Amino acid sequence: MTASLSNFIASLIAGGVVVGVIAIALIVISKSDR
Amino acid sequence: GRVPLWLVGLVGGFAVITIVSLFIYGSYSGLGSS
Amino acid sequence: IFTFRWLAVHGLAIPTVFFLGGITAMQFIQR
Amino acid sequence: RPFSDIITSVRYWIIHSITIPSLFVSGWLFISTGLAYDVFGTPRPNEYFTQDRQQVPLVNDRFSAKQELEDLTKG
Amino acid sequence: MLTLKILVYTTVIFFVSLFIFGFLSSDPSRNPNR
Amino acid sequence: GLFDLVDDWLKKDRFVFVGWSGLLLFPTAYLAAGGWMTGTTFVTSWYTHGLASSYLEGCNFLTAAVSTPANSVGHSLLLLWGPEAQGDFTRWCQIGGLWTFVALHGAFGLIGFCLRQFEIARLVGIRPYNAIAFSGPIAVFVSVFLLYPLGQASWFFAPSFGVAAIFRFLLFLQGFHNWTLNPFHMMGVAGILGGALLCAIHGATVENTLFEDGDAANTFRAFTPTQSEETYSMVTANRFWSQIFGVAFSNKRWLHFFMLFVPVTGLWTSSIGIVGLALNLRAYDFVSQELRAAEDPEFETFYTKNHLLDEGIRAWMAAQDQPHENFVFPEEVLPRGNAL
Amino acid sequence: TGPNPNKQAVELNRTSLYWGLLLIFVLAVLFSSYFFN
Amino acid sequence: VSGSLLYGNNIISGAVVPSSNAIGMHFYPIWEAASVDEWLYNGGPYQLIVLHFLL
Amino acid sequence: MEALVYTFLLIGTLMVIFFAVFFRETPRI
Amino acid sequence: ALPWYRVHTVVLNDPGRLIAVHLMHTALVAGWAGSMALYELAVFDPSDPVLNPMWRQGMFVMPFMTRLGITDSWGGWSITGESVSNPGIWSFEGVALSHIILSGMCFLAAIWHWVYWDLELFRDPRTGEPALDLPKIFGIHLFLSGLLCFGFGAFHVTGLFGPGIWVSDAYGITGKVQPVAPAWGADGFNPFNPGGIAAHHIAAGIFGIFAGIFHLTVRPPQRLYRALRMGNIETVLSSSISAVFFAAFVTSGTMWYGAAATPIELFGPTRYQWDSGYFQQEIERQVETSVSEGLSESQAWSRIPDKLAFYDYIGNNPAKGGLFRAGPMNKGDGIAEAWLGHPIFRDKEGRELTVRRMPAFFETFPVILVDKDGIIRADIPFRRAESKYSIEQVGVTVDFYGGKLNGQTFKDAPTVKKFARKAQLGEVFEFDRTSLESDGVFRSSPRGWYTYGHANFALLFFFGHLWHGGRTIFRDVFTGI
Amino acid sequence: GTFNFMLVFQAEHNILMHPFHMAGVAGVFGGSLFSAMHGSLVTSSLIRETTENES
Amino acid sequence: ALRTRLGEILRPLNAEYGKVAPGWGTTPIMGIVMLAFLIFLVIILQIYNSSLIIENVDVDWANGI
Amino acid sequence: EVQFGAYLAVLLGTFLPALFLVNLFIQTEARKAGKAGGQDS
Amino acid sequence: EVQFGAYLAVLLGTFLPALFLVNLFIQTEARKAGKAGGQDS
Amino acid sequence: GISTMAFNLNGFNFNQSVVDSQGRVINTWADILNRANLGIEVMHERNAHNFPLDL
Ligand code: CLA
Ligand SMILES: C=Cc1c(C)c2cc3nc(c4c5[nH]c(cc6nc(cc1[nH]2)C(C)=C6CC)c(C)c5C(=O)[C@@H]4C(=O)OC)[C@@H](CCC(=O)OC/C=C(\C)CCC[C@H](C)CCC[C@H](C)CCCC(C)C)[C@@H]3C
Ligand SMILES: CC1=C(/C=C/C(C)=C/C=C/C(C)=C/C=C/C=C(C)/C=C/C=C(C)/C=C/C2=C(C)CCCC2(C)C)C(C)(C)CCC1
Ligand SMILES: CC1=C(/C=C/C(C)=C/C=C/C(C)=C/C=C/C=C(C)/C=C/C=C(C)/C=C/C2=C(C)CCCC2(C)C)C(C)(C)CCC1
Ligand SMILES: [Fe+2]
Repeated sequence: MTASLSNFIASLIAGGVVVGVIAIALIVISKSDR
Repeated sequence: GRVPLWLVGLVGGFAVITIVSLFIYGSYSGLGSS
Repeated sequence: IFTFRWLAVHGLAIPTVFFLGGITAMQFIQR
Repeated sequence: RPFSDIITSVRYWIIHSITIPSLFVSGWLFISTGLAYDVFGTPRPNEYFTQDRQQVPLVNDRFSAKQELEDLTKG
Repeated sequence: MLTLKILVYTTVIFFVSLFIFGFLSSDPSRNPNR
Repeated sequence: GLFDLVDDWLKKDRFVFVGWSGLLLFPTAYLAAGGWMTGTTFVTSWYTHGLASSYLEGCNFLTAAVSTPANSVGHSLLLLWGPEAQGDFTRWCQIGGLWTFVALHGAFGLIGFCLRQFEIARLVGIRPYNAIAFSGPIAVFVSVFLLYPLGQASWFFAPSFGVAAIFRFLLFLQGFHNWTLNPFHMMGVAGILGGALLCAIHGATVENTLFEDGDAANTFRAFTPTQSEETYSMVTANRFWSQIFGVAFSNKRWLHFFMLFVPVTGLWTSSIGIVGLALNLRAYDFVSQELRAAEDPEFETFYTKNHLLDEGIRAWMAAQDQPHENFVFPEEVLPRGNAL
Repeated sequence: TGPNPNKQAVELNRTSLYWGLLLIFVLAVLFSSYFFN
Repeated sequence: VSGSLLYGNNIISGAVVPSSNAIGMHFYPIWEAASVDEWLYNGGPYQLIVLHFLL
Repeated sequence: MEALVYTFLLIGTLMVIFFAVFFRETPRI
Repeated sequence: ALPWYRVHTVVLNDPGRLIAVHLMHTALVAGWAGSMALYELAVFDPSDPVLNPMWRQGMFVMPFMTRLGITDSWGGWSITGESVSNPGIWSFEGVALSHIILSGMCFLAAIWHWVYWDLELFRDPRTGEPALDLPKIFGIHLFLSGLLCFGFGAFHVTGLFGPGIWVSDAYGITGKVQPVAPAWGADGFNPFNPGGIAAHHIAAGIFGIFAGIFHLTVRPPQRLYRALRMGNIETVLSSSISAVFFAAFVTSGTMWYGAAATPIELFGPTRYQWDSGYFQQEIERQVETSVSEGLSESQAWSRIPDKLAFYDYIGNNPAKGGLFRAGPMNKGDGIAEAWLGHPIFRDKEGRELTVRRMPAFFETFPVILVDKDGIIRADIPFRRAESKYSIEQVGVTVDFYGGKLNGQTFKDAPTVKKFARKAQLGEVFEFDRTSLESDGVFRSSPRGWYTYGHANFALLFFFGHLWHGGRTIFRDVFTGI
Repeated sequence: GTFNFMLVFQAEHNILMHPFHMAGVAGVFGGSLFSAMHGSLVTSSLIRETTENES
Repeated sequence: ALRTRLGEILRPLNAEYGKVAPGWGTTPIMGIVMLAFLIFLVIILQIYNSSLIIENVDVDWANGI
Repeated sequence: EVQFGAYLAVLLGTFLPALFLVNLFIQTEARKAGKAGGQDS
Repeated sequence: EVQFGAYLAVLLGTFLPALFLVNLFIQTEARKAGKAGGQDS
Repeated sequence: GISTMAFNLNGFNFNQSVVDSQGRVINTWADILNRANLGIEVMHERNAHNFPLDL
């Protein structure tokens, strides 16, 4: 568990949150706009 | 449709001509002019 | 009002005006 | 709504004469105050060379690039 | 080599006169519609 | 189902098609364009190339560029959180991470665009030839901006995103690899010039064989999109071109397939050549001529003159092109011809 | 064993023949010198 | 400078070398040379071919 | 000796071009 | 009816004849392998494995045989230098002959399967038409391949019931085939750690076996079945092309950059060995330690093996040849005879000038002599009119240490220039330019050739995948809008 | 000879930095682009009047 | 058509064709596995690239012998 | 001077594909003539 | 040692007549298939 | 472009256009182009020239 590994896993989480916010936005609209 | 199209077209043309002219004046007075 | 268009258009236009203002200031910034 | 109808609308220009010039002035002040030099690390016209080094400040190492640049960009 | 010049001067004036008098022979009349 | 109505909204008919491919097309392409825009405006190349490449430093549109990272860094990804930068946006920009940012994001946006073409073709129910045609530019980008630097010492020798930087790349490859002599480049230029030829000749032939479908001199208004009959005489054009050139098309499908085929295969051949160059497997010398010139100082062709030009450009360009090598060439060492 | 129902024929126009001959000859012209070196 | 196939050239290196610099812009047809060998030595065929091609 | 090969290839290409103009498939309507 | 480029599509719905055609392809591949091995054995020279290794002679197939454990030959010699008495069947010749026999048998089987095409096995009882259950065939084949991978990893690499794999030193001086214990740690993913290969194969076996069992049991979902068109063989073709060019890119990358699976002694040094002065640094370190223990400089330099000095030569750089410079490296410089010894350049003030080595990009590089602080001291002037750094104006001498010219020194002007130009590119060696009529031009490794061919093949197969996947997806419309 | 002419033209004249050469490169690249795109669009939308085992 | 002995043995393997499970089946597991594979691949790529430094793993030539 | 193996490469690569294409065209024309009744069988 | 022109003689004299004969046989079979109505045109 | 440059109206010359406060010159991408042009120029027609300028 070096600095590089921590940064790598944190980057994985950043990718996760980006995909998650895109999906949340899609779900909100798609539903409120059948 | 209040403002005629060619009036806003002329205003935009004047603005873009101004901006581009400011660029050549610069090629001449300041950084990059030698 | 905020259709996808409004979005994409504003996301392309706001930085454009910001950068144009910045680039004009530069033309004066003289060594 | 088609573009031309929006462009010729008066209520459009009443929301595009307090937003566009303000943004332009903000972009001007971004570098008029000199913030852009610090944000991006680009050198000012008087920071290319210093009293100590009179040559190009190249990076030679990879995993110590941070410290090398910090030193080069001392003065 | 004067003979070679004579022969080429002929060929050239030959074909050039062919061109000049071919386009003088009522060319605009030569056409799909009449 | 939640997936179904999301898919329905993505394929909604609007001004611009979003589709599933949009999810990675729009952010990646937007980020690549923005990275190029900020790169040619604020960030510099002082610490990687010893140059000034930005509007802030006084470069115009023709000289500003997003330069490749420093050669000291190898083929690293230059991630903002990577060991080379460790956050700290300023040093990331200074060491040249913006080039990798732009390149990777643009490559993924390119993939997204090809997927978008596939999806549009599937939705409209037509054949996907457009994606196959677009495969050419994808191959060129991959071979030149990714494979070539990967085969070389580092990212430093990849082309930089700028107008003058691309010219430097052209001259560098000519000087160091004799790229003009490579047969794959010859195929590429043949394909590109033939594509331009085909475009111009087809446009002229169609526009000059129009039918009498109106009464005004302006022939543009004698056409309607929902038309069944043909607007130009295929027979007359075929006869004209067979009488002038000797061979002419007689099949519109074959004509347009040929128009598709020429530039794409030109680009593919050029990409194969570039992949070859990435490993220094270049078509540089003709051994027989090099010998026969070595054993006799009276033999000369344009080929040997090109070799002399390459040596001159290489020797005079290396010192400033590769500042990390610390090349120092005294005046008596540089090759120069006579008084000039 | 039996007559396969999947056997079709093969065709080639004269224009296709000319294109192929031209391609082969031009490729030979292009690469002959490089092969000779 | 050699540019012919029979003089140790290939398709790529071979060429029709343009006329001599001593001639410059002067017209150099065959009949102005004293011999055909001299005409070939000063690159007359280039002028012939190029003028005919343009016409 | 390769001059013979080059000449043969060029003349063969020219002959192929010749056959594609005067011995073409006649297109009929 | 069928255009020339569409001619092989008759075998699309004849499960039987497909097998026949795939068998024909397999026979051709095996026959090529055997014949190439025989040709290489015919033209091989197992005389000096030190200065004339396999990679120096243009051998392309021999390294792949020697990597997995084939070292002996029926001729009595061994690739590791020693001599073999009564090698078994598994020598180079035995492997080539086995491949040729496999090719012949596959040819016969292909003929049989083409003639007897109408087998009841390739029929659907429910419908009565030819059909293949692709999601089940995939499970069968994947289970088989996982079993094979596990067996190869556990038995033929760990040496439990196998010869092992080729394992070499960090500098390619002493390397030989030996069993490798697996490395079940973070270091297992170190590309240069040979235990990673055994660990990977065992784990990926035990993984693909379970995957195959899953695919044998569980049926596909309907959504995926409709989306991927899992009833059309062409989607299998496109996905397989995808995997194949992925693998080709990976292999080309690992060979170009080097790994435990591409040892130096088999394929030659990599491009990046020369850039960073790998072998030069090792040689300097060894000389420094030999001086530190206490010894004369001549005998300190004479203890450097010839192999190590031969690695530090630019003629062995894979990124140095040309595309159309055919033949092996020996055709480029000649067969290496012996090391000439390390030259030392000194000037009047007794400094230690070093010749700047040419980089890989350049094909012509000027001769420049610099001191310990990187300052020009001497050179060979291009225009000797106002030169102030000529080799004659600044007296420079050479003193060879540890080689054929060990203990010799030269003070003359032309000979110093000759040796400077020679030493501008790596170490100095003696070559035989008459055995093969070696011209004056460099050539490339099997490393470079493999990388080039496989990168181009991968680039083309990306396009192949694109076209075939597009054709699978648009099957119904692929005849006209 | 063509390559030599181009290189010497670059050295003595700076053709690349001339806006007309830029316009020509733009024209040629655009010609190839439009040719490929027009061909793809026309061939993709072709009325179904043939089988699959026929051009 | 031509039932062979082998064919008799291998018949059950090809017996079922076109059978399918309705309603997304086990797709989410495929998604999980694909994502974990992507994580593994980026881990390997960044280790090999020396962009991810881990103790006891030096990407350099080593002395196996 | 030049490599004496190119000769074979150039000549075979010119002749074999050319004869293959000529074969394809000849067999296409022969099948076309056979389909239509006439003096040719 | 041996003449380097034989290679061309031997290889061309082997391949060209062989391809000529293969061409004759293929066109004969194609005409025969065309004459008889069937899946082949 | 070619016709205009035949009469020596060359492309843009942005050589040493960027200067720091002191006066030292900062190279741009155009200066490397000038470097390559110099390399080609001092080598073309090596024996033809006798005087410093190429007029
Ligand atoms: C879909 C759009 C998209 C795509 C494809 C990319 C792609 C990329 N970006 Mg990126 N980016 C995007 C949107 C996108 N970006 C947006 C919107 C922003 C603005 C915030 C950025 C800002 C940005 C920056 C600032 C940088 C990048 C960089 C990169 C590159 C490297 C990324 C990387 O290694 O992380 C890969 C990340 C993942 C694969 C995560 C995926 C999600 C995982 C799989 C979820 C599950 C993980 C789970 C939680 C872990 C479990 C525990 C684990 C132990 C198993 C790559 C080409 C870097 C770069 O190019 O530097 C040169 C860089 O520095 N991006
Ligand atoms: C330099 C030449 C060149 C350019 C600039 C170009 C540009 C374009 N071609 C497109 C399409 C096409 N081009 C085609 C064939 C060809 N295109 C060719 C040559 C070019 N094509 C050639 C030679 C061919 C023949 C095969 C086809 C068949 C198509 C299309 O169907 C498509 C279209 O619809 O056109 C209207 C458009 C879609 C772009 C895109 O992916 O947007 C998405 C944005 C992305 C992917 C981000 C770009 C990221 C890039 C790679 C890196 C960043 C670069 C900076 C932003 C700019 C750097 C500038 C400096 C280098 C000076 C775009 C306008
Ligand atoms: C990178 C990055 C990022 C991003 C960013 C962005 C996204 C940006 C954008 C930006 C932009 C987006 C910008 C833009 C700009 C623009 C401009 C600057 C323009 C200009 C223009 C002009 C100049 C014009 C001209 C012309 C022409 C062209 C033609 C006609 C004429 C005229 C003159 C008009 C982030 C944050 C993530 C972070 C990380 C890094
Ligand atoms: C029947 C039989 C038999 C026999 C067999 C044999 C004898 C075999 C052989 C085989 C062989 C002997 C084979 C061969 C093969 C080869 C191949 C298959 C090749 C190929 C190649 C290629 C294809 C290439 C191509 C190319 C070129 C040309 C150029 C460059 C590029 C490339 C590389 C691509 C036996 C007795 C056993 C048993 C019984 C039965
Ligand atoms: Fe059209």
